[PDB]
Amino acid sequence: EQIVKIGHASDSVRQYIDGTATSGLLTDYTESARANAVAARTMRTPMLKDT
Amino acid sequence: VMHDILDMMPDGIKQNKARVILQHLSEAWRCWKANIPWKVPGLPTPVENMILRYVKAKADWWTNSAHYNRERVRRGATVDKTVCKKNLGRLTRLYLK
Amino acid sequence: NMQSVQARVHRSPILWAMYADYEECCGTVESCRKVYDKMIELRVASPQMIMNYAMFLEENEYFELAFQAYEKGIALFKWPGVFDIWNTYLVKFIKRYGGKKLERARDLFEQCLENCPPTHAKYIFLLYAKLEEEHGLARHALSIYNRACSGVDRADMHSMYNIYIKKVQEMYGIAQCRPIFERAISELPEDKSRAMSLRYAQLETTVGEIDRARAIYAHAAEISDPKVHVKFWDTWKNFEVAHGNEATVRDMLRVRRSVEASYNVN
Amino acid sequence: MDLDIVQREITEHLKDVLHEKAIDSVDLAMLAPKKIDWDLKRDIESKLQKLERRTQKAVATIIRQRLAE
Amino acid sequence: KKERDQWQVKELQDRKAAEDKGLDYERVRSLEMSADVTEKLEQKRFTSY
Amino acid sequence: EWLDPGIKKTEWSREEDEKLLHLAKLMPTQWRTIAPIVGRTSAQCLERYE
Amino acid sequence: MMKPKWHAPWKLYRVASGHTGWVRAVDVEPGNQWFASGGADRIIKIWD
Amino acid sequence: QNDWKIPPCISNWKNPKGFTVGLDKRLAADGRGLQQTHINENFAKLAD
Amino acid sequence: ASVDEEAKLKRYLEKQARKEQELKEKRKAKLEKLTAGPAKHMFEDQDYLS
Amino acid sequence: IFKYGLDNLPSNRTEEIFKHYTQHEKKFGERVGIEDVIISKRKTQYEKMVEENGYNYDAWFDYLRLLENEETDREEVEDVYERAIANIPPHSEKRYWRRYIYLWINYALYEELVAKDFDRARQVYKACIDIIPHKTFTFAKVWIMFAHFEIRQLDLNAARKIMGVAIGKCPKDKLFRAYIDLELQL
Amino acid sequence: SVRALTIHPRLNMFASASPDNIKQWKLPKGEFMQNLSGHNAIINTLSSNDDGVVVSGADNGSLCFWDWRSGFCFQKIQTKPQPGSIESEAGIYASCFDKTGLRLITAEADKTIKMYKEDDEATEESHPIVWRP
RNA sequence: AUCGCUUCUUCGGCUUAGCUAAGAUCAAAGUGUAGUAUC
Ligand SMILES: O=P(O)(O)O[C@H]1[C@H](OP(=O)(O)O)[C@@H](OP(=O)(O)O)[C@H](OP(=O)(O)O)[C@@H](OP(=O)(O)O)[C@H]1OP(=O)(O)O
Repeated sequence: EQIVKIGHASDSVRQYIDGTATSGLLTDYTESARANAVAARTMRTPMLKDT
Repeated sequence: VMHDILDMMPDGIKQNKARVILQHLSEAWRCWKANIPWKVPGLPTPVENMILRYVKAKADWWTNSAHYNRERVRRGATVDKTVCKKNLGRLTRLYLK
Repeated sequence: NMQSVQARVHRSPILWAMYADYEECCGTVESCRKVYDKMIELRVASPQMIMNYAMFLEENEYFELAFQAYEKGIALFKWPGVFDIWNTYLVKFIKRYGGKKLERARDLFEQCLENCPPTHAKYIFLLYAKLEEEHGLARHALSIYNRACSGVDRADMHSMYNIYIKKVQEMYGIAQCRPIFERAISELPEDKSRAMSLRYAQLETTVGEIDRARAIYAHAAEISDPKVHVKFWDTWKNFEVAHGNEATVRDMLRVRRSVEASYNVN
Repeated sequence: MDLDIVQREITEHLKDVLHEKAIDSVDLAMLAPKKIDWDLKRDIESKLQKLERRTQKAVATIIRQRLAE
Repeated sequence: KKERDQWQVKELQDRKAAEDKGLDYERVRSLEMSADVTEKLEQKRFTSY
Repeated sequence: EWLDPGIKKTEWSREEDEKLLHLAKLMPTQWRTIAPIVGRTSAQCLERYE
Repeated sequence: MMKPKWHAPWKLYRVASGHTGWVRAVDVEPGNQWFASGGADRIIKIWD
Repeated sequence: QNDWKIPPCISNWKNPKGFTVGLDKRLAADGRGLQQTHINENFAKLAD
Repeated sequence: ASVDEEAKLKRYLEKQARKEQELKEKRKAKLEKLTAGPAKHMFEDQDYLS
Repeated sequence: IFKYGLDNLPSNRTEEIFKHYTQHEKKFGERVGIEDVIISKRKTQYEKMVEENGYNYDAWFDYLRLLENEETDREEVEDVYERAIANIPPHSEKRYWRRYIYLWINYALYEELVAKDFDRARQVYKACIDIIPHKTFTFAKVWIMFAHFEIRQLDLNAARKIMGVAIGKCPKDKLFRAYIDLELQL
Repeated sequence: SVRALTIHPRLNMFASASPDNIKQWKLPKGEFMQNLSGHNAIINTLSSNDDGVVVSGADNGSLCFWDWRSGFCFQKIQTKPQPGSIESEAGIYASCFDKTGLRLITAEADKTIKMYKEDDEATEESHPIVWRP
């Protein structure tokens, strides 16, 4: 619930501002979120502290 | 036990199967002496309750006679010797139990 | 005396059909209704004659009388024979009346599905869901799918589950879709329950619930064998080399040799 | 006779809902594409816009009365 | 026997014609049979001592 | 020892190996008692432990 | 049926333990002073 | 009638007909599986 | 038993496999046999022919 | 016979009567008899759901839809809204209130648009805001709708007090935006 | 099986008990009078009282008290057996009343004798029975 | 649109004749008679 709130707020702001002649000063907030999400997806179970 | 089974059942039933309940009784007794836990899984458990009463009732009579014969044997000066081997068998089982 | 030839004769389905056709031609509506209504009373009418009767009243535009002509037909026959009457009744109602009369329309489907045998139940559950989706409220439409996979029975329950999976996902997202995957795996037959296990593992691994994904695969592995289901073991192996480690890769190989031993009694 | 006709209404369900090919991504919309109240909100929207049009007519008098004094 | 066979051939080619169309034919047969034969089927369709 | 059904002749998992080493530290040499808990029996415990 | 006569509830107040087997007799003396009981422990016990 | 569906007796001991009734059923009476074993954690305190 | 049940299941499935072309043909064979109806009789009353 | 039965039987046994009675009317009822029996069947069928679980908000919404389409007498619809509303969620976390809150908004819409008793729609909102656990969460919809309602009564002083205590109890972005958009329109 | 008999101590009348029913009979003919029913256990005791009470004890340990004149049942006591015996052993098989008829003695499969006594403290107004023919 | 004999498969029903100290106990080898296969 917290995640989808923050995401929808940020994406809506992106669609309002972007497409203007002085864009490119803005770090691509929706697409960079996509890029971050696909990078984080590779993950593994850690072993054990005792064994 | 036979009278109790026939009364336990109500009417119109397989009652020749009542003879099979006496087999379960004898097994419940043998398991008691072995100290193996007797538990038939599917049993008509009002039948189980009745068998468990009669097994425990025999176990009481069987231990009480084991005590009584041994007390006689301590006083024993008599030709006990078959009663001795019986009573040694029971007391061996009661110890291991 | 009731001589059988004339005493039977009024049970005349060829002749009642010919009589009804002439009343459509020359009777005008009110006499034609009496003829069909008598044909119902006799129990001579075929389901084709009920549908012909309704189409007559519909073409006249006595639409409300057409609906009761179907209704009376539904009282006449029993399944399978009613099925074409229900198909025509429920679609015909749904078109004109189906928006405003929706409160009445839900009573038709309930009245159908209470009697419906599982194999015919598939299509009628889906038109009920269409009505309740577009006009009705959303939770009621989803509840019909929960009812559909119970009613349809085992050869095609899989189709009802995959609709339910898609439609919950389409509105409430994958996080609310989790319980009905677990119901499916526990309920639809083993060929599809394995397939649903792969489906469910794909969700948990894209969300990153990799510890849940293992228990999905491991719970599916016990009703799979490595001698013919190699595609299941390959996809688990490709998962465990990606998202796993030595301590759980060996756990995979333990259940593999355990499960094959179950089948490989030779 | 169109014995199949029930199938013609449910064709959208039979075609695009009766199966799903794959899923292999997620995004902020897919996590929650509609709010859990979306259909209660839908049933209010016809009535809610009458209130809106009364509000726009009401606020026009509030301005007009302020400038009348 | 001939009359029995005329009913057997009549229904079987009706299956064939529906099958030549490619259809549900047990449903099609269900149309005509259901009025009378459902009355006939109602006739067609421990505790020991 | 060998031929009874339920004698569990399969590989030693993680928790069975955990329990066996935990119990070897707890008991010392009690192996007939250790055998019921791990139910892998007496010989299977001892050869695994060694 | 007709009109139950009212009778007071019955309440318990003894457990006399001392047979070493089932009890299966009681009789009360004419004198009402003592009752006898007989048991599957093959012993008759007379109680006051 | 089902409530009195008495299972047939399968002895570990007697067998006067000499029947073979052997592997699965004879163990199914055995009941060994039901009593699990667990031990007081005092033993860990004693050892260490 | 595992060899026999594997074979028997296979032969059950193989008979069930394509249980329609045979049935539709055997239905077709029966249908056309009945509809062909009268075969020629070719009677033998040779003393009438005499 | 069916109609006689419905009276003396009314709650429990009518469940059988209504299924036959509605089939009966499905022919002969067609204009007036069908819609009467199906709605009255539906009415008692929703009351069964409410006796099972008064927490079934979807049953109350579907029930209130039936009665409004009936154009049921106002006092009966008020009694049904006020029965529905008394089922305050036991969890006191906003995820559970999201369906329950429209059970109040629909009541205020009914009182404003259908009953046209604006002095009673004030009381619906005051009763609503006296029930929300504001120090834990708020529905900005309530404070917004209550504010705009007083603007339709031309009472800016009331509307500002509503939005003012909204920000004072729970300063929330949806409130600020609505209050600012209001003062911009003014 | 008719495991128990009792002759009512001041009427020409006797009762007999089986798992089926407890039946009442008029002597000497032996003609039948209405049954005391619903105590569907293996019964084997009856005691009957000078005041008109009959009591039936059952092999399952349950114990019913009845009014002879009407066959109304107005006590069900379930015996609880003394330590180390609970489930099977609860059963009853003896009963007698003392000669006054104010104490009941029962003998028990739990190897105990138990004795019962009548409550007095506020009974008749709290308990009542109506008419219900 | 009513009609009959037979074969087959297929479902439910369809019996361990006590007890005790498990009643007690653990040699195998070589000589004589009966059964099966070949000339
Ligand atoms: O808190 P905010 O950032 O101002 O978000 C609000 C608020 O959302 P919260 O649940 O986070 O408070 C509203 O929710 P409610 O408080 O009214 O429950 C919500 O309204 P809905 O729940 O009806 O969606 C509205 O969204 P909308 O304006 O589309 O109704 C949304 O505003 P944002 O669009 O600015 O996030």
